[PDB]
Amino acid sequence: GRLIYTAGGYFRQSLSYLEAYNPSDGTWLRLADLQVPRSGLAGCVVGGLLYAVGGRNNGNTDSSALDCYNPMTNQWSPCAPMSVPRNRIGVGVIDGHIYAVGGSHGCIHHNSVERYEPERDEWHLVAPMLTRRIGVGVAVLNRLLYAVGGFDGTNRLNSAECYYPERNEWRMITAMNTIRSGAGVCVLHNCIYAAGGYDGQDQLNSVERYDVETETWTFVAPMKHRRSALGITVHQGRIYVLGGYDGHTFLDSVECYDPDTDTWSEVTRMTSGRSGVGVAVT
Ligand SMILES: CCOP(=O)(CC(=O)Nc1ccc(S(=O)(=O)N(CC(N)=O)c2ccc(N(CC(N)=O)S(=O)(=O)c3ccc(OC)cc3)c3ccccc23)cc1)OCC
Repeated sequence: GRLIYTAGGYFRQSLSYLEAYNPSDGTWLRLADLQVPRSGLAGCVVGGLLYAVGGRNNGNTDSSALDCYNPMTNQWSPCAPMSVPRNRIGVGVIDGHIYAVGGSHGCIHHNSVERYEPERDEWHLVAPMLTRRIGVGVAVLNRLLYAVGGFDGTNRLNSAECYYPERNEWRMITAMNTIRSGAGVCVLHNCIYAAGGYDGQDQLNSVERYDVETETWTFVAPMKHRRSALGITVHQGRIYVLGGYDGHTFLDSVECYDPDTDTWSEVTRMTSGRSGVGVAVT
């Protein structure tokens, strides 16, 4: 029985909350705070350890930090920092290694990507992306890392591209129907989902599914609450989006997508509304 973990976030200030949610019984656990409050970070899991990557402390400062959380010890532990601060970062995991994709340091918009080895507490740059991307969605599919949407410092993007680890190179893939920075991007039943985000003028509630075989993006059921900078994860075959910003409110709503019925239902509320959380399941 795995939990949904939500790290950090933002409401008025950068937060240090670490909370876990149980879809079996609707309960929320309060876990050990982060050492430094952060928003705009990303979460991931490797070997049953929770990792919190990048973001910003909002002195106000973009983070190159990597911190590890052990659910068994309920303790945070610092790791090797990344080569560069990465606010509004995307991450994915390939064979127990963490890819940090894009993000920002001040006005710098990264296209660089570095890879973390837990077994060595070491980071190494890999091939840079074709596009600078901050607020980028990241999904791992078929041992390929996909980087979806974001902002390149000039335009919001509907483009997407693909990293080939054995070849260490990136190719553009089919663009999305909608422009999206700060979307929720995950993988479910062999498709990439892109939920929400910001299209340049408003926060979106549309949801597109990328089907690899056909190389097409098709819309599916939209969310109840439009949102960007949302947390997202997959748990027992359904999608969960957590919090985010809808243009005026910092949401505490958690919506759950069932792909068998193509429905979104609100399933719980966070203990407080927040944006820019890092989210992971273990
Ligand atoms: C000028 C008229 O005023 P306005 O109301 C209209 C407006 O532009 N809304 C708006 C437009 C586009 C986006 S975004 O999601 O796409 N995005 C930009 C990007 N380039 O990626 C992002 C913005 C902020 C982030 N956060 C962490 C951080 N380190 O920043 S946060 O969650 O904690 C946050 C904090 C404050 C806030 O607002 C009060 C909203 C959110 C993001 C974190 C991850 C990914 C993308 C983020 C968000 C809001 O807002 C003025 C302040």
